[PDB]
Amino acid sequence: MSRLTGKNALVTGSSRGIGRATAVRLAREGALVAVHYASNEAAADETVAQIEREGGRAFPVRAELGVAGDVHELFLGLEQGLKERTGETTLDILVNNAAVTGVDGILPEDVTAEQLDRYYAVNAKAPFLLVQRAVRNMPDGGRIINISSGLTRCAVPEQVAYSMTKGALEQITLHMAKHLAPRGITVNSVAPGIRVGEAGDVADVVTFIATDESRWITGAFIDASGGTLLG
Amino acid sequence: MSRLTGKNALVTGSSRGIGRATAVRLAREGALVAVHYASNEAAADETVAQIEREGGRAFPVRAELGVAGDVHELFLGLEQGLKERTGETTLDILVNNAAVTGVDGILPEDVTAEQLDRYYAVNAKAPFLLVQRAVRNMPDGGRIINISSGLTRCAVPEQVAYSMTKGALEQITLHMAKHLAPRGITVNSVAPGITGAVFDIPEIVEQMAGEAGDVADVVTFIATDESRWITGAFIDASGGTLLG
Repeated sequence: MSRLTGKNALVTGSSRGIGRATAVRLAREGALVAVHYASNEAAADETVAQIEREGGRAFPVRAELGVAGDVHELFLGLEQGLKERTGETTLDILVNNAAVTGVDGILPEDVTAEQLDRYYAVNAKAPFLLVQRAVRNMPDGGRIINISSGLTRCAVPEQVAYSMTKGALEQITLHMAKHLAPRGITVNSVAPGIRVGEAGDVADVVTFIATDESRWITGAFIDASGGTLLG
Repeated sequence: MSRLTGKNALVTGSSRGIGRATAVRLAREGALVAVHYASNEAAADETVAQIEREGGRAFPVRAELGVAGDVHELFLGLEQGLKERTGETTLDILVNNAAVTGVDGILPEDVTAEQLDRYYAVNAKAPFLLVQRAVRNMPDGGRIINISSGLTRCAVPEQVAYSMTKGALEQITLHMAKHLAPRGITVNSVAPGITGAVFDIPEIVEQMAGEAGDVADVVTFIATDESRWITGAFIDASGGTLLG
């Protein structure tokens, strides 16, 4: 119940869905959580208010992703918030959760170069550059958790553009796990699915991976699909 | 933490190594643990004595695995012990950890029918039949955890006979996950790591008789409620050794 006391976590895209449920659960474990958002401040403030009502600690951090200066702006807000609350800029846990999505999907014949650019800029390139920046603040024993998708393993034509970016995200997991092993920083992919579930079901898996007891899991693909990947 | 208060667990082959470490960690979470052994009673009793010193509850259960009658003998001892302590025969958690291992490499040209039979009898057939019997006692929220091996993903010719049985074990995970999902029972593989000659962690444990506690901490997580959205999965607990 209090496995992350004194750790600092950044959850990208934590104003809603899996990001919100993950911020909530890390904060219940004692983590100070930076609740990153692009522009919905009301939803970010809802996440922070939920955390504070449950007795935890969190603050909102604003940064549009996939645009010039995004990593710099996010880390300026993050470092200022961490320094005010902890006296340090230490980042123990990074969750790459933020993503451009299209729930109604795009037929492959209608995908534009500009859509391919936007999906890539947020869902693959930003996470790579956030990892690169994060490890400058991350001590030995740190955690990087990449939220992927069961779509990397289950063909859905109308989600080809999103799935491409998650294929690229998973390569960050494989290659950076090997790179960061000597520092004892783990890198893992958690794959949600595409019985009624909630965002909390996946967030409980992310929370476990953020703890000390996951130390022997790195470079892994963690199927949190509720068995939807089974066939 | 007390995530497993009032739960009953069986860990096969818990007299040493990953099995002992898993029995210890389930008991620390509040589970009543059946500490199964084939013949090393002294080591099984030391698993149980460690659990009791740490304030938890456990009892030894004897059954040679991979012979006719093995499941029936194990379940007679399990149900008697559970009923004595709790009034019930409910089994919440099964860890299929017991295995015959390639402690020595066997060159593929030297593998015998008898070796193939012994590896399969213990490492694939017994777990299948233990799962079949266990689910008769297992409620909604149950957990079945198959201890596999990174050798199912890393070519080591001298371990081909052992690795075949782990390949079959992983198919129990896939097909039984889908079968038992309507009862809210999850089935998962946890794969310990490997280290001229390449061995897995269970093999290194046997040679010295990838630390057993690090793998057992993963198994313990899978045994808890917070793993409910993971089923049919391969959980890499190789300490990064599957990265190469």
